[PDB]
Amino acid sequence: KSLRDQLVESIRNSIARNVFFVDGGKTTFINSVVKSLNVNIKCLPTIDPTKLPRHEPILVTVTARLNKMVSDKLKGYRKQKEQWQNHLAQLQRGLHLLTDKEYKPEYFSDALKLSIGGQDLSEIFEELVKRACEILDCKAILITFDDIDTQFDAGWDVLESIRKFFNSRKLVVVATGDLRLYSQLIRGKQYENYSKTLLEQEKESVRLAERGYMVEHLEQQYLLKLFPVQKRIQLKTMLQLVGEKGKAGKEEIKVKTEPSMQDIDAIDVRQAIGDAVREGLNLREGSDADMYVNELLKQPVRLLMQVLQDFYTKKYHATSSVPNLLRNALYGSMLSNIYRAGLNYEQHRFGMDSLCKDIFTYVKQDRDFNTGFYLRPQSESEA
Amino acid sequence: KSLRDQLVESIRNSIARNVFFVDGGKTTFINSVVKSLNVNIKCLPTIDPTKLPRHEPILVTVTARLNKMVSDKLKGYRKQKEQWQNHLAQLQRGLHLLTDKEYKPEYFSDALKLSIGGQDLSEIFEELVKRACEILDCKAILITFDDIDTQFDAGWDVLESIRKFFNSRKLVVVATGDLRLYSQLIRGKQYENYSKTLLEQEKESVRLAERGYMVEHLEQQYLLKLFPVQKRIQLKTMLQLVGEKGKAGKEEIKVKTEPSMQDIDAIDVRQAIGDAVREGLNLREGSDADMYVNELLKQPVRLLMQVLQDFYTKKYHATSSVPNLLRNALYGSMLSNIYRAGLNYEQHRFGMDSLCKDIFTYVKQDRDFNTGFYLRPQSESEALRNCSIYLASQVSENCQGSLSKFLQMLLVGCGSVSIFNQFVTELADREKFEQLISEYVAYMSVGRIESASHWANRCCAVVANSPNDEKIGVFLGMVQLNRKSRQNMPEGYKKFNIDTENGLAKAAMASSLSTVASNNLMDFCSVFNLIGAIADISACRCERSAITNAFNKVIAQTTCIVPPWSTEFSDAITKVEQWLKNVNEIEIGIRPSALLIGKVWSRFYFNLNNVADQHKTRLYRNAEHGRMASQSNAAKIMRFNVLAFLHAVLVEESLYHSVSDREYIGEGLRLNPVTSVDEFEKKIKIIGEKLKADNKTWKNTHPLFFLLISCPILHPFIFPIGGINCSVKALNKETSFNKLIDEIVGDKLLSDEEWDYLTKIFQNTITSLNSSTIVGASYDKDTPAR
Amino acid sequence: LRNCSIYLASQVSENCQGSLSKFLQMLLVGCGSVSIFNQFVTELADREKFEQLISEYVAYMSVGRIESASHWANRCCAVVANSPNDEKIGVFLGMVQLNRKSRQNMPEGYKKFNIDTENGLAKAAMASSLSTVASNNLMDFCSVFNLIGAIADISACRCERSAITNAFNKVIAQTTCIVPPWSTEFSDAITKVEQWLKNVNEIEIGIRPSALLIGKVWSRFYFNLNNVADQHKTRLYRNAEHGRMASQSNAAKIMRFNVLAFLHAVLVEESLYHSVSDREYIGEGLRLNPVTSVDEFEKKIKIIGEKLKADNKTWKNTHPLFFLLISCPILHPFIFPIGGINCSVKALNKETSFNKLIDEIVGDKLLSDEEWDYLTKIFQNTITSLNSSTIVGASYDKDTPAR
Repeated sequence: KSLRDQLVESIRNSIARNVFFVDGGKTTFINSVVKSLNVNIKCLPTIDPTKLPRHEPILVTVTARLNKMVSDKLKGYRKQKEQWQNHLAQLQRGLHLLTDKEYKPEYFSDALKLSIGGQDLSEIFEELVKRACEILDCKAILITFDDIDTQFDAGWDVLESIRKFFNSRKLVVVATGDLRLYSQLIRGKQYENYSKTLLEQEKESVRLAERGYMVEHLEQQYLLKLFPVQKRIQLKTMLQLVGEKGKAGKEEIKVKTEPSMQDIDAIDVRQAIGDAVREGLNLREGSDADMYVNELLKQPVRLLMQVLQDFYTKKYHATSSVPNLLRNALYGSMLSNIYRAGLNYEQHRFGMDSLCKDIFTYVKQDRDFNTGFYLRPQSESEA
Repeated sequence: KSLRDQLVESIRNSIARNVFFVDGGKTTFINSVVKSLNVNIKCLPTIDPTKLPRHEPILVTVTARLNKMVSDKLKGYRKQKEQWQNHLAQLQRGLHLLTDKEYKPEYFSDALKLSIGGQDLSEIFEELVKRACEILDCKAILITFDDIDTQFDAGWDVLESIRKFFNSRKLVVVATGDLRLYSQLIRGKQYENYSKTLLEQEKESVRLAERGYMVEHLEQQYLLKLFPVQKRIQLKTMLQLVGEKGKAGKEEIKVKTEPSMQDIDAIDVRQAIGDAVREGLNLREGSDADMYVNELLKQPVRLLMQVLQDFYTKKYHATSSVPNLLRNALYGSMLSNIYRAGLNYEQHRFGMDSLCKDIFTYVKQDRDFNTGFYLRPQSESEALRNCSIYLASQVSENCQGSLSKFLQMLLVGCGSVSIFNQFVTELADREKFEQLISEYVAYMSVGRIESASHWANRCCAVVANSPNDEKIGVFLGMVQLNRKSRQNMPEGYKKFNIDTENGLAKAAMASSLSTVASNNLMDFCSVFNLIGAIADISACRCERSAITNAFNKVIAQTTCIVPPWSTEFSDAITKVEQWLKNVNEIEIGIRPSALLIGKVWSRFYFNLNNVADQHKTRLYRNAEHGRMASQSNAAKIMRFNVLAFLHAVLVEESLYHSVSDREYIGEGLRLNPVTSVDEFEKKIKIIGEKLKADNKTWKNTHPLFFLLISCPILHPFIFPIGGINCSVKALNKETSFNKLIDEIVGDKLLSDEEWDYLTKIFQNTITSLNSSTIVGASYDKDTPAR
Repeated sequence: LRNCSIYLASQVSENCQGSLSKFLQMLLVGCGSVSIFNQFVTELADREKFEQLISEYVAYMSVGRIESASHWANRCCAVVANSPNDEKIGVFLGMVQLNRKSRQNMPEGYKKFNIDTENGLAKAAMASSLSTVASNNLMDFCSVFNLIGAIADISACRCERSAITNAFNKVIAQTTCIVPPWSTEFSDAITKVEQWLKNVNEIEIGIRPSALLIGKVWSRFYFNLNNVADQHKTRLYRNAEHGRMASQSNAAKIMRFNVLAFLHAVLVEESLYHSVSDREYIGEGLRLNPVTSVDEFEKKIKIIGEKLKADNKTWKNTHPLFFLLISCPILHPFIFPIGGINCSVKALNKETSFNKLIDEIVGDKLLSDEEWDYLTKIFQNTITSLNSSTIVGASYDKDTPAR
């Protein structure tokens, strides 16, 4: 929340690249920022790439949303209009280029028809932004982009749209995601700019090496230019948002455990999770549980919310064992991890025999072999 | 600035290939030159292939731009226009040649319609530019081409246009980037000149050899013609524009840090970077900070500027820690560096746990294993050199104001590598090498550190798992005493019985104790184990009870396995807890730098090598009572081990702790007390006299050394039974040393009666280890006479 | 490669022009390191194995990323030590493994080497020559290679008197280095050294060292070291100390002759190749390496000096590199050691003329006449303990043959 506020101030005191990034839910924070923005800058409905069609330009997407916004602000209460239609028509005409798998020469006369020469869709875009600012009495336009977690390849489309078109002084953009993926994307198409035959021929370690160093150097230089460090938001985690062991608690949350919870019975967050772990673990209130739950809170907020909202939910239902309901939650929470582990998938083969081999396998992958049966959250692998 | 100036003169005095290249903001320089020309030549709008459609001819792009210029110069104020359109139409209809993926016969007649014969758009272009000059009233025109870093495959087409159209007299070309990439481009592009079948047929090494050799021959053959060297631009760097170490400074720049600086408060560039590095890293203004800042200036202007424009701005925001704010900037600045490094990306998983394994990992890609804990950018890897800086910043961030966290770092990050390279490198091939390091990490739980005593007790087994040459249980900083007290052996030498010790000394050596469970379950005694216990107990809290709990846990005999490749304490508790109440309040100013802790570990580890070499051949049947320097016992060995520890502490802290702006150790041959304490005592005397003269305390300066001598768990070891040199020349120095200890600590550690007893029930001192028999030591011969 | 070689030669010259310390650093690091890899390091080397070996080699000496000539000296001393066979005589290519543990019941007055028995400008030079390897048994070797690395380190730091003392400590102090993983009381010496600096920093401006001359110097001097080592593994007799006739040798003679071979190659190649001069004053003679004597080197000196005087040439104008090398205060002590000076009537007369020639070239008398007569029969600037310094491995069972 305060993260959203701070970032809002950062964006506002920016108009006096132009991309702010959100590290990581993230969607919730971004929407909160959007609403907070509603120093005159005009915002637009979010841009969720992963739920946008495969082949269209983020350029056309933004152009259409701008069309809607301007049409509304113009249909309310023209000379702005025809000129805007003019800009829009040139945009559409010199827009084939993006799709075009080949150059027909016929566009040679299109590029010759009468401040750098040509039909630069970027300059058309910049003049469109100028027109929008003038019409809307805004200092700039904010653009938004949702995470590409479900589809991380299209996001490079946003990257390219930025590099070609949002290098304008009237536009600021907000990207969000985990920069690991962005790194693959940069790399992901870095190596394709190589020739296949060359990679075919020089598969010697040395040559592989210099190619990798060049590619990753270039990637680092592109990522920095795209996302200045200051312009990206660090974002607090839930665990940093709650007391580490009681010596903290910056902006507590509080959660509701049973239906009534009239805002005064809301059973903590840390305390509720500690209760759940202790009781579903036959665990007692020692320091061991505290560490288990600290390494339980850092987990993705959606993961924790589902795991602790299916626990107390089924507990309320059962009230009209605690741990059995508890690992009922764990099946759905970490099942992907366990199934990746290759261990028991079927629920009806639980028994006592299967559990022995379950721990036996888990220790074979965490190595250990000395206290792995401790099952302590000690692995580097989050799986 | 002088760069592009000389550039402009060079272009102007060229009309009287015509390709010029700027090696590399590169675009900033090129565009600045662009405006510089605004010898009459017409400049052309900058051309970035990456800002251009994936399928376009630079020919068409240039043609359209030429169109705008000729037209508007002509819409200003006719015969030129229509003939120009004649040239334009000739271009256009001959243009398909560029695009067409096939040859259609219908164009043969088109080529059959009318100065060399044919439909060469090259010439078409040259008379085009001829007419353009005719109109524009310039002796020639410059074409510009932007860096292709974002998509370097585009520049290839510009290249063909180079060979194909820019082979004209009235043309000057300007290109930007890193010619290494262009080399990459052409090297591949030639490969498509080959028949694939050829390639999968003659794939024998010699054949590949001549094939490459020809390829590189052609590569250079091209690059010469495209980019004659006389026309290539050097592009001096910032380090080439800023004083290297003060004997330079050609036209210093000055950049802003806070909002105001009305053109006078601009704090240098070198000076500002030195500030950022030193105070964001606890680096002092020694000789390293400059080299680091130079290795910070060597990086591209954008990265350096952004990292030096973010740090100070967020300083301003926060002020309305320097080490943490500094690591913040480096985090993004080298994220891709780090990300490819596979290092901790989870900002929520930074801690001090991930830090130590981060140091270890870096010390595996950098190789080293000798001073990699120094973390200085010594590696060629331009990604590792800056990861080193970021990791140093993070270590300082973690250790800000934390005595026991500093202890934990020095132990885990530093000694883990020291023990590996000298003790775990005899096993490891490459894949087997990373495996071995993996199980090494697993045994130590490095990065996933449990406790300092845990790491020490693992290190004790590691140390035991190798040394030979008389098989003496007297290692770097440990003494392998006999537990099974059944060995026909002389005088009063015996096993170690902890029950014979009392108060704050029994627990002290029981904590320095190490009882590994290899199979023999040998009980080791190591300065490493005792240091781990001290680090464990030195930042628990101010509580009286949990202090007792940790007291027991550390003193409780804890048993560990070898790596798979081989009522009576309420007084000591009060004393230790008073030492903690001192430490937790005087440590808030500790600002150890990664280099500081690297030096401390290096010096103490090697002093341990010295004390391990020099003390093995000193074990005699009468070596007990340690009166001379030729008499050795487990007690004296461990006392000298702790002495090396504290001497390295004081020396490196006086030398390199960021809180200290000048040296009080003195300019001399810093040597170590190995069989005598003369070095340590003399250095202490000089440091104390310097502190008195400059009106400073051992708390203001040398607070870490102060607290380390102030540890109640260490005091019994300083003057143990059998380890105090009773020679008169030795006695006076040891007496002065005891006086210095009492003065610095502010308290008299040992009573006069205790001191005289030793120098001829004793709590606060070791009384059993002198007669404690060390396994392996023959104790056959006696000390030589004379 | 035909062009890479020329580029490298151009770079080396461009770097080393007018810079004596830079000449030394390059001459050593780029050339002698390669030779060492060849003769001693090639004994392990598959092609991937060889590349791993070369990578480990370069990582060890920080070749390309050298910290200091003294640092590479400490590393290369251990590198050299990690091999020698054939009676395991502690006198290597250009260095000698000193016995650091003086518990060895050996004859006459032979003992360990104590730096405490030595004082001032000789104590410090010998301590810097000391090579304290961190191998395992902690064998403190001594190399003329170690010393020359020290000279390279200290030759072009700056003119500051105090930084002279700092570097003096850093170099002469015990230097520790592990084996590669494949096996006050100096206030006068400091003044002399800084005066030598105040001369060198100003007479070194004309040196134009070529890569060819650099390589040839190493080629002659390394083989001279080879021969000075081969000829003297079987002359360490119980009476071999005192170095009176040509048939008695000791560690002091070893050090003197290693330094002498260094400077002999220096003079020969300077007269032969240095671009500063258009002619060779060495002469059309059978240029030989003085191994068990100084006769060849002294004949060369006399001829070169006489022709310099005939041609109106000074040893600063010609042989400036060699001039400054001979002028080095630290090289002075090894020139006329105790027990390393051949006292034969004919040997004595050539040694005396050699002393006089060196003195005239330098422009100052290194040794007092009492020092000279004592050597021929508290002596600062002179090594006095290495004569009785027992060499690890030398049996010292036999003595000089009679007749």
